[PDB]
This record gives sequence, C-alpha cells and structure tokens, in this order.
Amino acid sequence: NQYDNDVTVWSPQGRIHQIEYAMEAVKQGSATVGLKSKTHAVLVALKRAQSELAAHQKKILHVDNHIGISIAGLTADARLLCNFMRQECLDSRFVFDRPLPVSRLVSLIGSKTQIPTQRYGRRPYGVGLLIAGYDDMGPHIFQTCPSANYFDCRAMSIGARSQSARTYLERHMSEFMECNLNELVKHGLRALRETLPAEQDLTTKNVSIGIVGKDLEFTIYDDDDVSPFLEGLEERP
Amino acid sequence: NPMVTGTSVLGVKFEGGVVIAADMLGSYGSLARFRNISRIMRVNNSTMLGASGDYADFQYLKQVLGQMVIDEELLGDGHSYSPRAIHSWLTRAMYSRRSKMNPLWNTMVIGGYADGESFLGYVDMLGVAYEAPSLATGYGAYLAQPLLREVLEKQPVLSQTEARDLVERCMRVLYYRDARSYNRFQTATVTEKGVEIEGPLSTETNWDIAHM
Amino acid sequence: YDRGVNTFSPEGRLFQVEYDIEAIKLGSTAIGIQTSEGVCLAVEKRITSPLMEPSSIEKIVEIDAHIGCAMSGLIADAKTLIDKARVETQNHWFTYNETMTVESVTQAVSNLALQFGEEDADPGAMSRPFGVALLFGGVDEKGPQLFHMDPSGTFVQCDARAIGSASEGAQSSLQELYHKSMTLKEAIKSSLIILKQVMEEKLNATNIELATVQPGQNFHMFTKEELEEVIKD
Amino acid sequence: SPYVFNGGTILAIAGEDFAIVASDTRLSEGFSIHTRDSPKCYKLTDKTVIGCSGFHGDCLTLTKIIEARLKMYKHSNNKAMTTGAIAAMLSTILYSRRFFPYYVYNIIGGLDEEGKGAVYSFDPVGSYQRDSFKAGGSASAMLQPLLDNQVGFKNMQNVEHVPLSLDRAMRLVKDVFISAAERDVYTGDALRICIVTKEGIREETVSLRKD
Amino acid sequence: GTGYDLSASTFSPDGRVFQVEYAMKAVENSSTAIGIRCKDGVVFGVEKLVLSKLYEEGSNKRLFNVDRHVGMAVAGLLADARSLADIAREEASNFRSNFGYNIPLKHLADRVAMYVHAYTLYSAVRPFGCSFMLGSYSVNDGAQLYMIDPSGVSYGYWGCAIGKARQAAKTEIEKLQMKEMTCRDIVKEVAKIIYIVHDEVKDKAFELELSWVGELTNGRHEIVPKDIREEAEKYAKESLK
Amino acid sequence: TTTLAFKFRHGVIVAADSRATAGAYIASQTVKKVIEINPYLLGTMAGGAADCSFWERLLARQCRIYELRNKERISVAAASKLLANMVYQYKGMGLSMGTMICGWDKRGPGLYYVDSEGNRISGATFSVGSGSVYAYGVMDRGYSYDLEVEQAYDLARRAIYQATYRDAYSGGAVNLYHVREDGWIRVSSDNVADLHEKYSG
Amino acid sequence: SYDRAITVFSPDGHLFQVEYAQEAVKKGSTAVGVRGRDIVVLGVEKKSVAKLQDERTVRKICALDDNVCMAFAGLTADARIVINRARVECQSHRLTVEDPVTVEYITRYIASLKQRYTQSNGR
Amino acid sequence: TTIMAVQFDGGVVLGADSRTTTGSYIANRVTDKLTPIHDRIFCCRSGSAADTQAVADAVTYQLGFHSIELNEPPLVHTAASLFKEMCYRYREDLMAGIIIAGWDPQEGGQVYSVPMGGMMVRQSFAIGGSGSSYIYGYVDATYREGMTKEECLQFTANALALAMERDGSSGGVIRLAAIAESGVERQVLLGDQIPKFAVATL
Repeated sequence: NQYDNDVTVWSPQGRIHQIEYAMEAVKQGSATVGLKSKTHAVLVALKRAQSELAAHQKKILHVDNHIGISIAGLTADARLLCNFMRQECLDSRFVFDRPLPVSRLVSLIGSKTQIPTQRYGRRPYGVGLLIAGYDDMGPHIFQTCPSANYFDCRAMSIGARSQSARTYLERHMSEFMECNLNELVKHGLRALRETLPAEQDLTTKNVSIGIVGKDLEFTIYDDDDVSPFLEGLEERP
Repeated sequence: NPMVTGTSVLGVKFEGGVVIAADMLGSYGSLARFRNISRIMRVNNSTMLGASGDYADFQYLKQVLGQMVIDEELLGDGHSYSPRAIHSWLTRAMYSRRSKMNPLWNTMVIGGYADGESFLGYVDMLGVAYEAPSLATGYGAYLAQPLLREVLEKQPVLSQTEARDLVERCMRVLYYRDARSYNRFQTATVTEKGVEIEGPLSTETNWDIAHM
Repeated sequence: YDRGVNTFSPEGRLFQVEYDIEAIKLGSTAIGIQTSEGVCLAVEKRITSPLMEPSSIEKIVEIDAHIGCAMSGLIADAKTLIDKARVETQNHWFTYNETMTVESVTQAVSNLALQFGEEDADPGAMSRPFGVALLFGGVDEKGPQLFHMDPSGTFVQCDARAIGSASEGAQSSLQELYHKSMTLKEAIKSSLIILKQVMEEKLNATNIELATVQPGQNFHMFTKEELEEVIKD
Repeated sequence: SPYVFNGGTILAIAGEDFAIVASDTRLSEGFSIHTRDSPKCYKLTDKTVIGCSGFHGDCLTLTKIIEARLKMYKHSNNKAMTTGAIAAMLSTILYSRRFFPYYVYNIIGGLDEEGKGAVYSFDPVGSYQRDSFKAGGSASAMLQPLLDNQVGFKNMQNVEHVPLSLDRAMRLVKDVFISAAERDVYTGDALRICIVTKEGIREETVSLRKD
Repeated sequence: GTGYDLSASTFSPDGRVFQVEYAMKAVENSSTAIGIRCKDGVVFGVEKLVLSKLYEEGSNKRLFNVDRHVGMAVAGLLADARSLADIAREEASNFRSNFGYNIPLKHLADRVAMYVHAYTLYSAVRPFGCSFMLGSYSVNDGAQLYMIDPSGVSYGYWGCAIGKARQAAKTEIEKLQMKEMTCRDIVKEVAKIIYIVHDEVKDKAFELELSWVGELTNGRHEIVPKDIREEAEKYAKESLK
Repeated sequence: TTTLAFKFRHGVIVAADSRATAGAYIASQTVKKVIEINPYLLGTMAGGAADCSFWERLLARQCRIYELRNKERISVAAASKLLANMVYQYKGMGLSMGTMICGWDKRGPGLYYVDSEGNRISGATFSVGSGSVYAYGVMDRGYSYDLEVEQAYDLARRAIYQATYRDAYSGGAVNLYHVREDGWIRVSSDNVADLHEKYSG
Repeated sequence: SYDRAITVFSPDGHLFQVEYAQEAVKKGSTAVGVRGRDIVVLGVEKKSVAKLQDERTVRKICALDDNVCMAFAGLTADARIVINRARVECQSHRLTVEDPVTVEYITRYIASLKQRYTQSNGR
Repeated sequence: TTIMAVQFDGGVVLGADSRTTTGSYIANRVTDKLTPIHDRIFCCRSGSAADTQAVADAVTYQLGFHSIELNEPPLVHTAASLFKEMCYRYREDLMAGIIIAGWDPQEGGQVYSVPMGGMMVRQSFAIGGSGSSYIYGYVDATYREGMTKEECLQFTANALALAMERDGSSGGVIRLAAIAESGVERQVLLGDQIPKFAVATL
C-alpha cells in the first residue's frame, strides 16, 4: 500500500510493483503477431471493429528500408521510440554509409528505456514492441517490453488474449523454415484468427500486413490489398 | 604548425588484393631526427592505413581507431567494419574538425579487401575523398603517379609481383629526386588470408652519371 | 496529493489523463462531418445571461485558408496549440513553398500532449496535460479530410464525429443518418436537427456557430442572415 | 586555406516532356589531375536530378543532407517531394551557412507536376530562379551565348520558332561539350548525361579529349 | 518497521539500510552462476532457464566480454547488469586512453564498486539488484577472481555461488582442489555440480553457458568450444547416476 | 540594378530592370526585381538578392501570422519597422540591402525606403541602384500629383530606359507594376530593344 | 530551483487550486462596469471607513495607458504586478507598431499570463 | 640548454648542463635540470622553465596518487604517456621538449623522448636542447652495443662538454645521475674535472 507509487522503492519480496503495473497496459490493446522464415519476415496487426472506439487505428510503422515495427500499447511513447530509431539509423547511414543492424538498435532501445526505471518522479515507457528486419545475417525478429529486457524470438505475439496464438504457434513450428511468403502469411492469419470471440471473423478492413526480406524494402499492405492474401482460409471449426 | 612530418605514401591495387608502401622518417624541418618509426598500421584483418604529414595527429587517429575496433570485437554479432565505413568515418572527422579551424595535418591512404572486391581510398585535411586503382601523396603525385598511369593504360590487370616491383621502382625514383626521404621503407600487403608487413627494406642505386 | 503525476494504475492506465478525459464531458457539444465535396463543422455556445454579447464567444477558428478547427472542454488551454498550428503551417509554407496537409498538422499538434512532469522536464515546461478535444477539417491533395483528437496523443481519422457532454445521443442518432454520397444541404440539416435535439435552449439563430470547407471556396464562416434561411425548416 | 578549386562544369536543358542534365567526370587540383572519374550528376527521385560543381568536400556532404531530409519528409508527410519544394529547401540550407558558406554552384532539373520540364539555377548563398537553360560552372561563359543563339533565336532575322526535341538537344549538348574542351583546361576526360522523362531516367556516357 | 524501509537515506534503530537487503533478495530468486579459478585462468558455469521455448538458443545472454582480457557473469536483473557492463567497458577504455596499458582487475573492481555504492546513500535513486563476478588472467600477475554485491563490497575468492542456491553449491566446490588442477579438467566438475544442484520438478528445463580465459586463450576471454562441451555434458549425464 | 517608385493621385507606381551581373559578366537578364510579398503589399530588390528575398519572405510569414492573430490586415509602417528591427541585429556583419515598401492603408497610399544600416524614411519619389542618379533627373522633370495613369506609365518607362542607356550594370527589360486600393496588378514587361524604336531612337 | 506540480487534476477534472482562487475572489471589494453610447463608467465599494487613511494610496481603479483602465476584486499585490506588466506591454507595443493598442489585445495578454501561471511548475 | 640520456643493461644514465639565459645575460649559472618524478624515475627539462616545472609537478602528483592505490612501483611508459597527453592537449601554448628515463622491475632501464608536438618514441639513447645540433655526429660515431656504466657516464660527460663550448646558450657545471636497481647515485663535475680539448693554432 506504500511501495506501489514510485519506481524506486523495492518490495520485501524483490519486486517493483510499478513496472508490473506498466506491463499490465501492453496487455490491453489488440493483438499483433510476427514471424520469420529462411529469407523473409512477416508482421500482422488486427485493428479491431473498425468503427467504434477503434474506428481507424494504425499499428504498423516504417522505420527504414530494412526495419519495421508493430506496437501493442500507448501511441505517443511509440512515436517517440520510432523517431529515436529513425534518427539513429540516419546517423549511421550518414557516418559509415551502411545500414545499421538490428541487435545494436535493440541494445540502444534497452539502454534508453532502462534509465527512467531508476530515478525519481519518472515512469517507464508503457509500450511493447515487435520488431522485424533483415541484415547481412539474415532475417531477425525481436520483442521488447516496458521493462528494458529484450528477447529474440522465432515467432511471437503480443496483445490481448495472445496466449491462444502462443499455443497455436508452438503447435505448428517445424512446418516453418520451408514455406514461402503466401504460406507464412496464411499461417500468421490462421494464428491470430484465434483471439477473436468465436465471432467477427476476419475481413479486408481490419488486417494490416508488413512484409520484408532479401528482395523487399519492407512493403506494407493496406486494407484493399489483403483480399488476394485473405483467400485460402477455411471456416472456424 | 606541424613540426615533425612524414613524406609521400604509395598505394596500388593488383588482382585480388592491394599493396602499400611508406618510408620511415620523422623529419623536423630539414633535419633527419627519427629514422626507425613506422607510419603504417593494421586496423583489422581486411583493412590497413597509411598517413603523411604530422605524426602526433596520426597517433591520435591510431588510438581512436584501435579503440573503436576493440569496442566492436567485444559484443559478438557476426558483423564488422569494411574499408568503406572507415573511409567515410575518416572523411567526416576531417571535415568536421576543419570546419572549426583546428584541422589534422595528415593525408590518409586506405587499402582493403572485402568479399571478392578490393578498395583504395584517399583522404585529405579538408575532406576531399575519392577512390582509384592508384594514387600518391606529396611529391609522389608528380614523380610516381605518371609511371603507374602509363603502366595501367596498357594493362589494367596486374599481378602481385608486378605491383611489388613497380612500387620498388617508384620508391627508388623518389629517393633520387626528393630531399626529405630515406632508404628505409616498409611494404605492406593484404590478401584473402589477411594483412602482412615486410620489414625495413632498401633499394638498388646507380651513380655512374657522376662520371660525366 | 501523495501519488505523483507520472504514475500508472493497476490497470495499465495513467491517472491524470484518465482524470482530464473525465472533464471533456463537462464542455459544450461540437459536431463535424465530411462529404464528397466538403466538410461541415458546427458548435454550440452556452451563454449564461442576456448580456455578454455572444459575438465574442469564439470556438471555431482558422488555422489556415484550407484548414479550420473546433474545440471542446477547457477553452483556456486550447489557445496554446492553435498558435503552434499556425506557426507550423507558416514555417512549412516558408521552407517548402506549399501547403501543409491535415494529418501532419494533427500529428505535430498531438506530439505535445504527454510532455509533463513534476521534475526538471526542461523548466518552463508543462506540469499537467491539456483538457481539450479537437476536431480539425479541411481540403488537401486527396479530397476533403477530417480527424479527431484526445488528451493522450491518440488521434484517429473519422467521417462523422460528435463530442461534448451528450456525445452518445449524437452518435447513436448519427450512425443511421449517414451515407457515403450525401450532399452539403442535407448534411447541414441533419447536423442542425440533431443539435436541436441535444440543445438545452430553444435553438436561437445566434446560439450556434457553423462553418464549411469545400474545394472552390476557402474557409467561410457563416453570417447571421445565412443562418436564418436554413433554420426556416 | 579552408577552400580548394577542383574545377568542373554543368549544363541543363528543359523541354515540353523531358529534362536533361550533362556534366564532366574529371577532378583536378592545381596544375595536376587527381582522377578522371568523378561525376557530378546525382539522382534524388525518379523524376528529379541535381548537379553540383566547385569545392569537392562541400559538394559531398550536402548531398547526404538532402537525401536525409528527403527521407524524413517522406516519413512525416507520407508522400514524396516535388522539384519546387526541393529548391525551396536548398535555398534555406545554403543560407544557413551565410557567413561561412559553401562554394558550390548547383543546378536542378526535372519534370513539373503537370508533366512539363523545369530547371532551377542557384548561387552559393541561396538565390534561385527557374529558367529554360543554364551552364553554371567553370565554362559557363563559353556556353551561355551559344545556347542563347541556338535555343532563343536571338540576333536572327526571319527565323521560325520551331520547338525542341530530345535527339536535337542531345546532339546540341554533345557538340557543345566537344567544343568547350579545346579551350578550357578544367574540362575534359569524359562526359555524362542524365535524361529524365515520363517513363523514368536514363544515363549515358561519352568519351572526350584528354590533356 | 513503519517507514524506515522506504528510502536509502535512513538508518533503522538497530542500524540497517533495509532497501539493500530488499534488493539483494532479488538475486536469491535467479539461477545459479558459479565460477572458479584453479591455476591458469577462470571458468564460469552460468545456467539460463528455458521459458517460452519459442526463443532462440542464445537469447538472454548472461556472459559479456567486458574487455579483451576480463569476463563477467551476472545474476539477477539483466537490464541493470547490462548497464554495469557498459560502465565497466567505459572505465577500462578511459584507463587505457589515459595511461597506456590494459587495466588490472583490483582497480576495476574498486571503481565499479564505488559506482554501485554511490546509490546506497541518496533517495533520488534505487540500489541495483544484480550481484556479478569478474574473472581475468595475465602473465605478470596470475589468475584473478572477484565478486560484487549490490552494496559495494569487493572480495577475492577461489570459488563463488551467486544465485538462489547460494548454499548447497559452495560445498560441492570445497571437495575439489581449486588451486592445483589445470583449467582443462574442471569443466566437468563445474558441469556435474550445476547439473546435480538443479531441481527437475520445480523447473521444466534449462541451457548451459560457459566461458574460458587463461594461458590456453592467451589471456583472451572467449566462449568454450562445442567439441568439448559435448564430452562435458556426457560426463555430467553419466555421473548424475 | 535600377529601381524607381513614386506615388500620386491614382496610387503608387513601381518599376525596375531585369539584369544581374557578377563583376563584368552578365549572369541573368530575366530577373524579377519586384517581389510580390502579398496581394496587398509589394517590395523591391537591390544589393544582395539572397538577403532581399529571405528577409522579405520572413516578413510575409510574420504579416500572415499577424493577420491570423488579430483579424486585421497589417499596415506599411509596421511592416517597415518590423523589417528594420529584425535586420538591425546584423549590423556590421556583411548584409547589403535596399528596398521599397509600397501599398495602401487607411491612411492612404504608402511608400517607405529601408536599408541594412538602419535608416527608415517615407517619401514621394525614390530611386535606387547604380543608375538612380540618371533616373532622378528625368523623373524630376515631369512629376506631378495631378498626373494621368497613361502619362505616368510613359514617364516610368522613359526614366528606366534613359537610366539603362548610360549605366553599364543596368538594362534588359522594363517591368511596370501598379497598385490600387483593392490590390495591385501587373502592367507590362517591355523590352529595351523595342522601345529604342518607338522613342526618338 | 523548485518544481512540484502545485496545480493538478482530480477525479472530475476539478482543478482545486483554481476553485480556491475564485472562492477568494468571492470576496474583495465588489466592482461594477458599464458601457454607454458616449461614456464608460466603473465603480467599486470601500470596505472600511478608515478616517486616518490617505485615499490616493489605496485606490482600486487604475490606468494602463491614456486609452485604457481597469479594476479588480481580489488580492492587491498580485493585481499590482499584473498592472505593471500590462503597462510595460502597452508601452512596448506602441514602439513597434506606430499606433496605440486595442482593448482585446491587452486583455488577451493578461489572460494568457494567468493561464501560463495556471499550468506551470512551482507557480 | 643541452640534455642527454643513455641506456645500459641494468639501468640508465642522465646528463645535463647548468645554465639559464634571458637574452645575452645569464640569470643563473647553477640551475638544476634533473627533476625526480618518483623514487626511481627522472626527467630532463628544456625550453621554457615555467611550463616544464608545472608539467613535471602535475605529473608527479598524478603518478604518486596512481601508485598509492595499486600498491606497486609504477612504470616508465605510464609517466611518458601522461607527459604526452599533457603536452599534446596544449601544443599551441607550450614549449617543453622533454626526455624521460628510469627503471622498473618488469623491463630494465628505459628512455623516451617527447618533443614540442606531443609525440612519444623510445630509443637506445636520446638528446635534446639547442646545443644538441652540434653533437648529432659525435653520438653516432661512438655509440656501441654492450656498454657498461662508467662508459656511459664518461660518454655523456664528453658529449655535454663538446656541446658547451660552441653554444652560447649553454655551459657551466655538468650534472650526472646514474640509476639502477639498488639505488640512485648523483654526481657533479666542474673545473679541472670537465674534459678539455686543445684549441687549434697555426
């Protein structure tokens, strides 16, 4: 009742309650998924209900010709970190004349987000990120939390009721490393189709898709261009 | 105001690799004070550098580049620097420092060997940067570049030995018709294996013209 | 208080912003809709005495000849972002010699919402957020557009929005009376009848302010006599 | 000194549905030659192109600034930048360093938003204007009169006002650059041309005199 | 205690800075990260638990290369530990830039401990929650092992057992001869230790990390090859039963 | 350079030339020296073009912001004062400027002259450039508040042409403007090679 | 320096410091204003007899310039500060622009001041 | 000024003159140009005296403070690098031309030079000052590998003397110092102790 107001006091059990409270926010928005294959990486977002309290939201952003992101919490902090990443990449390209890798960018993100978790009157960024890119070392998918602890993942989902998507993903894993673009996209869609409340099936006006790889500069797909990808889907059992 | 200076530097690229050459002398004005110092370094396994002009600023850049490479070789991510990035960093450093009227009196020559592709750069005190299959600083631009150009205009595919011998020849000519030189020069190479440096060398010389 | 300002609750939501959004519902009602040939904006004025000439009560302003705005909530904190909007528009016209879109304006204006903190925060900065809801509107390269804002930096495009105290009745009665091929006349008539429905006074000919933006003409704020011909019905 | 003279000339021409930007490919300093391969034309978009001459170190760091600003505009506004906006931005970029300026003469070429041709000339401080033809550089004085005569029909009598084409302008610029090499020393060793039209961009290279 | 535990600038009646006990209580909930030093180098045996196996093999790395000749093994929060790694890297780079030779270990330990202890006095900061260990080897001097707690103490050891199993693991290092055997025939002891100490019902699975420094690596701190990790794991699995 | 301006019964008249040199080399011969600041005010270029353009584009920005904030159009005196005060901060650094602000307000017509040194003065007849002395002499014989628009046009043309016939750094074309109570309008862009025939030349 | 976020929100917006300030204004020598076709009048009531007082020192009404005036009904020191700053601004304006001020101008200035002090830190 | 430093197997030897000048007038004729920095490390000042004294004092302070912590005798490279940085960060305001010499338990006797620029080179022997130009040829024709202690002592003495006859900005007393593992030994030469060379006469 007294350790739950500042980001500095430790609890007798070795926990900081405020960072838990922040993480509780990322698990309030709509779900998002990200995955990768031998030579391609995919991100998918699930704009909800499209007319009421969520009329038209954007959950995918362009960071650079080989890096994109998808957000899962607050939006102002998201734009802040996005601008941060853009400036860092532009500085690398201006200095060395070469694209910045992904792991180093994630390191910088963690270093920046860890500071406010120590000093007074501050609060940590209440946004969870799912990052995708392709460097000389192949494709890469990363996960970032409010607490400055980043993970590398083969396939990860973040948002409301994403546990079912976690189960599904862990189910059909070995099928990866061999499927092409359309196959990976259909996999991701069939995966995030589980979060829904057994109703309000997918449409062409709710899904957003971003795709990257060895021959793509992180292309985006608007509402109208998903239709060619939406076909091939069976009815929910 | 530079006090202890260095003279010309040479660089030429053969097939699959590059070679560089530089003497050993920290001349103070018109005095041969230091005679066993090296003006060539080794950044990493696929990049090497050479400097002219003041020798202290060269040491400063040497220290900074070494620390940069060390900071890179700690994390472990499969990435690394390539001669292009070193070249760009150097050019930007020189430009930014000159825009404040506190330049670095040096003239840099960069070699390298990336995946199947070579490199050979040029950097000046003002930020002038370009590439070419051959180049030279100081008086080497008047007495050495012409020979190299005349040799490439008829054969733009050179082997290791050809480059080595041509380098020795131009160094001999510099020693003949230059006043701030010395007969102790190193000759460095970079192949697909790595970087290698040959010890102190000396050239052959003839003076029979003195009998007329 | 004993809870700071930059704090989270056990639900993932900040406190001060959840508290300021509870104020917007104490302001006047505003409405904004779009059509294939123009956008309409309307606002109500809650006068308090036969005195206080309403000519001074100004809630619809001009960000530029092709962009307007309407506010609700705390009118005081509202006249801090309008100058920023005008500044940015003119700075853009100066550097690039063209007109600023609507999305860029709204993004620049909303980037200033969550800048606040009891600590240093670059002194001369904000100690708390703005309590205001903004509705923009204008024409640009791609037809007429419309946006919306909230005191958390979460703007969203829309086509027919209504804010204020009774923002539910003016939405449940706005979902069914809209089609993608409506004109300006019927648009304004629907807006005015629903305002009548939600107004507290007898809907005098000067208890409201209105404006329109279409490609041909620029930002044009109606007069008192024009507001007569339309109210005859 | 903080400046150097590297030499270099540039030429640009406009038309009804195309634009042309031609330049040399040589870099010198003093009485000697640094290299014979250093072009000046640079592509920014699929419909606009730029040309720079003067001090190299100043012409090499401005291009990066423009590229970055283009990327940032594209990221912020969700659309690419036209030609006039590019020029209005470059004016301010140059005027920022007014008491410590650059020493580069720029020329922009491309297509107007309508589909027509546009060329903009600049000066090292940031004063620009739209034109039909310009030859900023070391050899401007030799080229401007010939272009005046053969594209404006000045000091001519009973001469029609026929329009210009693509092949005609190409041949004209080629002959011009061929002519200006026998009298200027900072010009030669190559020739480059970039054409921009309603179907994108084309590049061409041509041999010249060595000296 | 009413309010004597809300700040790092308050002594309790008996004399105690509770906020530091409360911090170190965090490392008692992490995995075990023992390390030893026999005659020619150091050896760490960190163990990283398996959670949400969707991750890759090599995420949440807990072994940093602080410098060309020293290595770190952490235990506790990873973010604070990464920050401290950056701190140590900066310290060791500045030392070399100013003097001109590889920093020793005693000075590094002392400096980083001063930095860690700076946070145990004021109320405007939070004590760290990580307790790590540094290891190095040189030719002039020998093998050097250390350890730091969130309070700022630096002592030199022959063997440490940071982690939740601080007890029941140090004992397994006593019977060993941590001063005679060479740096090649101890990987097996460390591995069987961290294997038999692990509980198989309270935790699903884990993965084993290692490191190396000494005369074999010429002072350089590098990972342990896999060809020997195979036989190490075989030895452990055969020795457990 | 060569610019002139004078006000009378039917408003203000402005005129300039269309030449731009760099030493002895004529760089441009189609320049536009009558800056169109707005549909209500006007400017003039002399000295350094970059400055005369930048510091008046900024003035346009500020006048627009003023109109937006205060719901009333700005005057001429306030414009000149703003420009002078914004330019006085750079005294002794290398700025070169000479300009005329022309317009119409509730106080009637308006013509002001400004430069970088700091002096700001009204007037009824102004000429600027390296050929203003040759223009003053002929404008002074023919000026009268009670003139007709056609005669004033002819007078401005004649003055500019006679100034061009003597000054080497002045010539090209003659672009004449005219400001009225409801804005301004462009009149003509005559060429000197054709006036020499119409006139006694 | 000082920064503690004196003014903050509440469960219903309800900035309490402003409510308290206007509750203070709920006292403080009621004033009155009127506007006619030819004349503008404005008065104020004196709370005390205070025979020993020198009236010219305790005046509530004041002047910002030859064209403008003002009254107030709260605290006196804050009012003095506001009046002084408004005088400064009304004199600076006439310097840049060659004409006097209007009433809307100075009123907007005064109100923006109060808003800024309502939103800032330590104030 | 004229300073010289030589290296032998188990230690080193230093040598300097004893004159200071402010034009054509001699302000001092005994000055000491050998400044200890630690128990077994020395220095040799040249150029301006103020700057040399300040730099040497600051280096001594830093080195003592750095050695009292590590609990180990310092090295010569450390002091040389400190000098390098201090004279390179202010190369537009200083005129020092310094030499360093000493002993340490890891490596034997060590010598380094640090001219006005801010460089750092180690060499088998070193010299500095204005009167050195007049002996650049004598140290070259006499040096030989395998020299003992007394040999280095008399060598330094002779070179100093030969530089103090032709130069007007140097002369007086010859100060010497021998450094080794056991300890330090100072020495001073004057009058009939200094060497002499017969003057040429026709």
